[PDB]
Amino acid sequence: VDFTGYWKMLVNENFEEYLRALDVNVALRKIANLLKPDKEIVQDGDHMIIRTLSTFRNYIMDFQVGKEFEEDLTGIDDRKCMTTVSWDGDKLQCVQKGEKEGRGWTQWIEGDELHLEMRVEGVVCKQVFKKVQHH
Ligand SMILES: CCN(CCn1cccn1)Cc1nc(C2(c3ccc(C)cc3)CCCC2)no1
Repeated sequence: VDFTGYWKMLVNENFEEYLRALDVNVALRKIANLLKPDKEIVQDGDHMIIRTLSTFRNYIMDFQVGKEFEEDLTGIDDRKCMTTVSWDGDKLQCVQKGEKEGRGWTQWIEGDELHLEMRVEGVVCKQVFKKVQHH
C-alpha cells in the first residue's frame, strides 16, 4: 500500500470531542475544528514522513515503521507518547503509549481516499482526504 502524495480534507467527523478527550480547552477546540488541513506523505521504504499542513500549525511526523519513537505532541495536547506505527495488512496502525488509554490511529486507502480514524479513551474521530495534484 503506498500513501505517498498530497491529500486534501473532505470530511472531519467528531474532531471536537476527540480533542475534548485530550483536555484541549473549548476555545482551542473551535479554532482547531475550523481548520481543513492537507496531508503530504512520502513513504520511502519503511521510512515515512506525514506532514499535516494548516495555516494554524503544521504537525510533522517522521519515523520508521515498526520502531518505537518518542512523539512530541507539543502545541497539540502538550503530551509526549512512546509511539509505534506498524503495518497491519493494508492498514497503517499507530499506538501512542502514554497518559491516555487507547490512544492511536489507523490509516488506509480506498480508491482516491485516504482514511484516518483517530482514537482516544473510546472517543473516535473519522477523517477522509482526497488525493490531489495541485502542489
Ligand atoms: C491530533 C493529532 N494530530 C495529528 C493527526 N495525525 C494522525 C496521524 C498523523 N497525524 C491530528 C491533527 N492535528 C491537527 C492540527 C492541530 C493543532 C492543534 C490542535 C489543538 C489540534 C490539532 C491542526 C492541523 C495540524 C495540527 N489537526 O489534526
